[PDB]
Amino acid sequence: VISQTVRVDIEKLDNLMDLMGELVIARSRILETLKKYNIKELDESLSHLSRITLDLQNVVMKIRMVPISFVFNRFPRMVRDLAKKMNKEVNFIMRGEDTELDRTFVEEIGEPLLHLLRNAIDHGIEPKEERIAKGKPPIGTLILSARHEGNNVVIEVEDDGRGIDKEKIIRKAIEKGLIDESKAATLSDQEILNFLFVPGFSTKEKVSEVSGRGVGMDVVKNVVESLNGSISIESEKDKGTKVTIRLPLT
Amino acid sequence: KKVISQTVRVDIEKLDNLMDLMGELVIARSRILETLKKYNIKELDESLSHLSRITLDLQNVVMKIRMVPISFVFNRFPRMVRDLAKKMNKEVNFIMRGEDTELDRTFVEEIGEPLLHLLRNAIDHGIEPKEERIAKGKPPIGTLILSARHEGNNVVIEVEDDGRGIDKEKIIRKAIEKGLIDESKAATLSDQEILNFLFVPGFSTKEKVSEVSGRGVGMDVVKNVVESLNGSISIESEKDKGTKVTIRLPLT
Ligand SMILES: Nc1ncnc2c1ncn2[C@@H]1O[C@H](COP(=O)(O)OP(=O)(O)CP(=O)(O)O)[C@@H](O)[C@H]1O
Ligand SMILES: Nc1ncnc2c1ncn2[C@@H]1O[C@H](COP(=O)(O)OP(=O)(O)O)[C@@H](O)[C@H]1O
Repeated sequence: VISQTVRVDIEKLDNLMDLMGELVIARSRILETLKKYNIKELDESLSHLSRITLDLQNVVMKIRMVPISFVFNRFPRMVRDLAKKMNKEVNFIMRGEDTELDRTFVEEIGEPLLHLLRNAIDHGIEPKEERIAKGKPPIGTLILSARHEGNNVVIEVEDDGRGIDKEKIIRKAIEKGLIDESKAATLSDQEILNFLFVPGFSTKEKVSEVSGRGVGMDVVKNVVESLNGSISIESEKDKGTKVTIRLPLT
Repeated sequence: KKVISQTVRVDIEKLDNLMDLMGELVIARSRILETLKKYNIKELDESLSHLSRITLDLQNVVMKIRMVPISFVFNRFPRMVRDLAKKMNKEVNFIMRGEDTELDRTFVEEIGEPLLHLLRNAIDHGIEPKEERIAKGKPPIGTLILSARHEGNNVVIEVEDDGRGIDKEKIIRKAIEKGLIDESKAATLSDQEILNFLFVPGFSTKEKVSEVSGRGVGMDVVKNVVESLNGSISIESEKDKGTKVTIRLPLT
């Protein structure tokens, strides 16, 4: 009878990934050197080596896999704290905590999600008294969801709050040389909302920028795109807002 | 700034797949050089040297992670002992030392039953009943000691009891009956040579040898398991002192 599986520490995985990278580099310089030769079974000897390195890396990536709980678990308290600090009442729900990602993806996607969450609590959800007056459920609900679907990983943040004012976006868009009135009426809903990812889409204020990349919504897309992922927004007045983030799953 | 997470853990099911692939990786290197012999191309060797450097460096730390302390088998022993000790009605004072000494995981589950066997031995044939024990002027309390430690590049596992010891003469005379040796040859035998008869496949038993199995319970298969890990096993037994079995396993 047997007792199972084993704990390691980062430094080893760190040391492992370093050599993995060096292995990739070395394999590439070999293929470049012998690229001039056209020998038949030399190709198969090289292709075999590549196949090994790939399958070797492919296993490493399966070790890299990590539950998104590492980040999600930090949230319910922060959402709780943010809610009362901003004088709001929110019912916060997490779904798909078990969904597993590459370790790199998880320790990147953390801050952008926290941002989107704060956005929902701050600008999204109306004060309780306003919700009751409009016929909406007294307490706003906030859903952070992560699912394995297709060959991608889909993370969604959804709220039933105010929603986003598209006209305010369009007017600001024209306010500083982006479009005019004519090419404004030709815009789909999503590409209107896509203005929010423009660097410093300004109703806010200038920022002096140190040590980082940026401050707000333009950074979310930046992080997502650094992971070769995708992002867009759905919203309409007095119904709610949903941000969808898709990440390539390997 | 980034966001912090924690430390991880993983299974061995694909951890052995690393070694398997990396063991298959060094093969892929040589196969290239060998196909570089047929057509004679030598200017690459600087790049193929790093591959050996990397694979080795890779091979080391890939296996350097799978070292786990020995308490993941040792801690299931003490009540696997006390229950069969009373099963044979004998008292055993079980003591484990060096439980925090570590070795490869793929070893510890294949070293498990052999260790259990040596323990089962020491209880049964090793430790004599208390009446016989107090009649032998020995302390009435039977003390069985399981031990593990670092020594050089090897891990030393020791199962030591204080029992009747092993009758070396019974071994010699049994060996003479089987025609392995005779009195002339037996007179020159060292204690190691004598005890090594216990590792002879059809020696220490009266029953199972010819057409029964390839798999049997005995000290013969215990040795095979040890050197299936490319290790070494040794026995030391003084008479009425006790029996001390030693297993040494490699590292790198
Ligand atoms: N869930 C949501 N519902 C309503 N409006 C939202 C929203 N998410 C963002 N917005 C709007 O988009 C504009 C910009 O968001 P951005 O993320 O760049 O701002 P911010 O960095 O100022 C967040 P904070 O309040 O956390 O400082 C907001 O100022 C708000 O008017
Ligand atoms: N710790 C020990 N003390 C005394 N005798 C032992 C010890 N271990 C093994 N022996 C002797 O070695 C013989 C072979 O044991 P083994 O090969 O394990 O199978 P079995 O225990 O079924 O005989 C036993 O008959 C026993 O007399």
